[PDB]
Amino acid sequence: NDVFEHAGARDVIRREDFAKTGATTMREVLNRIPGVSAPENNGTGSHDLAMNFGIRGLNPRLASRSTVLMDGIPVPFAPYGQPQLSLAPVSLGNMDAIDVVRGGGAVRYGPQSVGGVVNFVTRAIPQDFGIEAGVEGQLSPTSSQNNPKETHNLMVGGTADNGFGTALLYSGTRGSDWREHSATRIDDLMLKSKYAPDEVHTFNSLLQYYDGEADMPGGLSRADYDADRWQSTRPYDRFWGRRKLASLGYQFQPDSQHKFNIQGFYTQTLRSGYLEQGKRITLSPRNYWVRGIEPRYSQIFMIGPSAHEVGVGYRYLNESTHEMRYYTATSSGQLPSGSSPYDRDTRSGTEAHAWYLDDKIDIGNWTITPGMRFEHIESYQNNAITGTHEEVSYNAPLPALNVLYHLTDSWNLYANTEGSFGTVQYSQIGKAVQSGNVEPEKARTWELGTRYDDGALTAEMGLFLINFNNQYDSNQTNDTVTARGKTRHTGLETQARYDLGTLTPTLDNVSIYASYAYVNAEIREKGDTYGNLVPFSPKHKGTLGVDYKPGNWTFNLNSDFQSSQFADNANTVKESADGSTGRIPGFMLWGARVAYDFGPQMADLNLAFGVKNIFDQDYFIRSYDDNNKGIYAGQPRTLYMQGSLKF
Ligand SMILES: CCCCCCCCCCCC[N+](C)(C)[O-]
Ligand SMILES: CCCCCCCCCCCC[N+](C)(C)[O-]
Ligand SMILES: CCCCCCCCCCCC[N+](C)(C)[O-]
Ligand SMILES: CCCCCCCCCCCC[N+](C)(C)[O-]
Ligand SMILES: CCCCCCCCCCCC[N+](C)(C)[O-]
Ligand SMILES: CCCCCCCCCCCC[N+](C)(C)[O-]
Ligand SMILES: CCCCCCCCCCCC[N+](C)(C)[O-]
Ligand SMILES: CCCCCCCCCCCC[N+](C)(C)[O-]
Ligand SMILES: CCCCCCCCCCCC[N+](C)(C)[O-]
Ligand SMILES: CCCCCCCCCCCC[N+](C)(C)[O-]
Ligand SMILES: CCCCCCCCCCCC[N+](C)(C)[O-]
Ligand SMILES: CCCCCCCCCCCC[N+](C)(C)[O-]
Ligand SMILES: CCCCCCCCCCCC[N+](C)(C)[O-]
Ligand SMILES: CCCCCCCCCCCC[N+](C)(C)[O-]
Ligand SMILES: CCCCCCCCCCCC[N+](C)(C)[O-]
Ligand SMILES: CCCCCCCCCCCC[N+](C)(C)[O-]
Ligand SMILES: [Fe+3]
Ligand SMILES: [Fe+3]
Repeated sequence: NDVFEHAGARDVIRREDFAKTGATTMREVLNRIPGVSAPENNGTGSHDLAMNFGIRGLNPRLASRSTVLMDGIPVPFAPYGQPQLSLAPVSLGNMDAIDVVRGGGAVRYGPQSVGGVVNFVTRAIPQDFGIEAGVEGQLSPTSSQNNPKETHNLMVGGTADNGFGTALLYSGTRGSDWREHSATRIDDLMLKSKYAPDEVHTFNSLLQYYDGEADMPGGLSRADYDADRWQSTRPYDRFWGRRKLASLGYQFQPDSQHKFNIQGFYTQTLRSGYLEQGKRITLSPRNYWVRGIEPRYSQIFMIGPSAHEVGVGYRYLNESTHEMRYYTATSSGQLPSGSSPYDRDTRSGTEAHAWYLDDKIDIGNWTITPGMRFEHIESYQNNAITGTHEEVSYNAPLPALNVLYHLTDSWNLYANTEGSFGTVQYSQIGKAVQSGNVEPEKARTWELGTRYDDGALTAEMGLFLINFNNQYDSNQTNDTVTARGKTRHTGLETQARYDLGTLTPTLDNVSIYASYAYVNAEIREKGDTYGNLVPFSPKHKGTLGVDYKPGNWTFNLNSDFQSSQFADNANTVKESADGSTGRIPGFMLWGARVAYDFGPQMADLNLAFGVKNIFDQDYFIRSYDDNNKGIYAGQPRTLYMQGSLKF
């Protein structure tokens, strides 16, 4: 119930709720959260290794405006210098839950906090041995792509009587989606451990080996799209990479009033691939190394008629990179490789020191949590070809305050203001932008909401306001930084679920639920785009649906819907011939599912068949600045089957 007690916008979706929609990816689960926009694979991330998602209208491309973690470990192969998840070493099949925090935690978590912190919770180590396995297969009947897409997960673990536990988590993907040239292969292997010799000392560890490769469909011009919206006109495009992670943690807790925690992690990441760029085809190998140590201490003490849970923490993180780009002439058939001309050879790095200190105070029905995070960051960029060495160092004080008032025994009110900031990225240390120089990005967020729950009606609603000093794009075609200027994000986020049986035995076990968010993301920067709408930001988005669980059966019906959106800061309504620019329409989709549980006992065998986009409703999205810009056919009627086994 921590979320119910959270002084800010927050939503956690637990594993038992993934399957409801036949969600096989992270994106498909995040999309169902109010205020979260996780678009279909497109642009640089036109495949399943990357992750595209943004909240409250923040650029959703490569989830670069959010602090995304896994069990507290930074997922980005470069948390400060390049937050972009062209490669996302995470998998839905290994998580117990997905915790999204849009407001209320920009103190303990940073740095790219402006767009909420998303924490993926890894499956727990079996209390006393256990096995679980699942698999889904999808087919796109109307698509020309006949290769199916199957994903699978495996969990083998247990805990010895000596307090030692270890779980083997394995998630894998294979197949192609509804687009031609999208064959994928992902293998997510993790070794998780925990050793609690007694009840004061406890150790944990995480070892991961992620390896993947996927063909990228790419966008289509309008002519091609109309001709055959399934095809791919980007034959050379392909992405791949592997991540090796190691994390060791320790916890000392002598009593219920004192807790000390320290964690150290290390990640080595490699992500590259081929890509048609202009008249050249390129191979871009990029390697990253991350090291960080993070001790933190909390103490609970009572001063009079109030309890004070003071929290203090530090974090040292060090990252280094190395990126190169080999090339050939697209004119030739030849695909680039080692021992070909290269035109980019850089090595960047960052060393960050982050300090945070907060104090949760419970006084009567209140719970005030003043907080403070401060970060001193120093990054560099050594260009081996030009020979230049550029360095930057800045500080980021980030005050914050969270108040929560318990209206009643099952209804809260909240308000908060956190500070967030996006570091200056490597890809922009140069600083080639019309507004003078590039970054850092400072932003202040204000929220106000209420959360309600009573075992029959669970609902929530909240308002938000975010001011950003600036925001920079990418434009991969000409290697330049697209400014935009100050932007403001204001809106409302809400959702609810209700047990209709509470109204009549006729609808016993029938539950309805809806989620909605109004988002107004505007560009306040004085100029030519002043007043325009931030790109890829639907003013209206949400879901609705009804679950019916009679006996061992489970019937699900659901809908997704959203309004139109723009593709460029210029807010061009008229589509271009290459289909990269223009207005993107809204749409409403419908999906359904039927599932049965043979003897919940026995072997917890679960079976299920369903459909996505039942009415084969047509729609699309555009990639504006990426090298494979163009129209991307949205997902058409898709059939799928699921299987679950628990021992
Ligand atoms: C790799 C998984 C193979 C699954 C075999 C099942 C075929 C997928 C078709 C799902 C059936 C959907 N439904 C409701 C329309 O019948
Ligand atoms: C317990 C089953 C878990 C399967 C472990 C799968 C191996 C992961 C290693 C990736 C190697 C991929 N490959 C084909 C490129 O060699
Ligand atoms: C290859 C052996 C790994 C040795 C690297 C040295 C680790 C020193 C880092 C301290 C880790 C502290 N702790 C408990 C937070 O994990
Ligand atoms: C007894 C309290 C001391 C524990 C405080 C935790 C250590 C954090 C201090 C690290 C100092 C880092 N550095 C290089 C930036 O000075
Ligand atoms: C127990 C807290 C551990 C904090 C240790 C603080 C690390 C600061 C080390 C600065 C030296 C960095 N380096 C790699 C460039 O040598
Ligand atoms: C031994 C710990 C005492 C060191 C003070 C660090 C607490 C973290 C507070 C962050 C605010 C830092 N400051 C000075 C820039 O305001
Ligand atoms: C039986 C005594 C209960 C104590 C009631 C004390 C109320 C103090 C009001 C706290 C208001 C805090 N603030 C800044 C958020 O408005
Ligand atoms: C209203 C309660 C005060 C909360 C303490 C947090 C500091 C808020 C000050 C940030 C103002 C930022 N700015 C430039 C946008 O005006
Ligand atoms: C039935 C008794 C009515 C009690 C109303 C008292 C609630 C005080 C309202 C201030 C709470 C503000 N907020 C958003 C920070 O929680
Ligand atoms: C009484 C504190 C409750 C928090 C509600 C305060 C919202 C004030 C929002 C105005 C922020 C304006 N701005 C641009 C200067 O940041
Ligand atoms: C069906 C239960 C009726 C309970 C009567 C209590 C009314 C509480 C008001 C609901 C709170 C709604 N919400 C989302 C706006 O916070
Ligand atoms: C003048 C611009 C004002 C914009 C009005 C947009 C707010 C629409 C939000 C309605 C929320 C409805 N509800 C109950 C479903 O949450
Ligand atoms: C007394 C038994 C009659 C039950 C009343 C059935 C109405 C519940 C609605 C069925 C849910 C259908 N589905 C697949 C769309 O979720
Ligand atoms: C006046 C407020 C605007 C309300 C529009 C609400 C969003 C409904 C979702 C858009 C679905 C559009 N359509 C026809 C393509 O399905
Ligand atoms: C249109 C697809 C329908 C397939 C539904 C798949 C669920 C497996 C069938 C469960 C039958 C259970 N049993 C024992 C009650 O007959
Ligand atoms: C090296 C790749 C081999 C991966 C095999 C992974 C095992 C997952 C199998 C899921 C079994 C699902 N179920 C219920 C249908 O039996
Ligand atoms: Fe890129
Ligand atoms: Fe790039």
